[PDB]
Amino acid sequence: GGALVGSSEIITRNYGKTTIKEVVEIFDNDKNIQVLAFNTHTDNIEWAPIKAAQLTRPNAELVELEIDTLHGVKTIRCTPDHPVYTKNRGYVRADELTDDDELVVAIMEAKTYIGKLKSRKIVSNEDTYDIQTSTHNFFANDILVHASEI
Ligand code: NA
Ligand code: NA
Ligand code: NA
Ligand code: NA
Ligand code: NA
Ligand code: NA
Repeated sequence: GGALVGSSEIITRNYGKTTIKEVVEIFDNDKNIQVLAFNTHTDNIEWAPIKAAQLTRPNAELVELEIDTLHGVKTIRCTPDHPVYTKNRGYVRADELTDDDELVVAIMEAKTYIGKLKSRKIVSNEDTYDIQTSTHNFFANDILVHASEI
């Protein structure tokens, strides 16, 4: 389903912060990569093994989200259908988030804090990437997003 531009930052356990484009290249040979993610049951950050990583959607349509966070404005470019986790109503398509939704932001490898939508706009198409993880989610540019497998 949803996918991310290649410059979106992933927090890996063994390669440090890494763009998702570079993760896809590394995962072609190294199948042991874990990424910072989130257990929605216990509400705890967890490391999640990657099970797949690819350029899924070439020249895909995109929005750019600006998210107000504890540390200032974070931006993410993702397909309009990419789901973003909210604490108030579960996963929400990027193009359906509102300023009432409560996003989950990793402010360090072991703490989270609420994020709030600042703005959303269409941007020009790009090749997009995604990964599959054991938690069906991961942090992208410190924002908790969904990782589909179908
Ligand atoms: Na995806
Ligand atoms: Na890296
Ligand atoms: Na290998
Ligand atoms: Na909730
Ligand atoms: Na919902
Ligand atoms: Na707008």
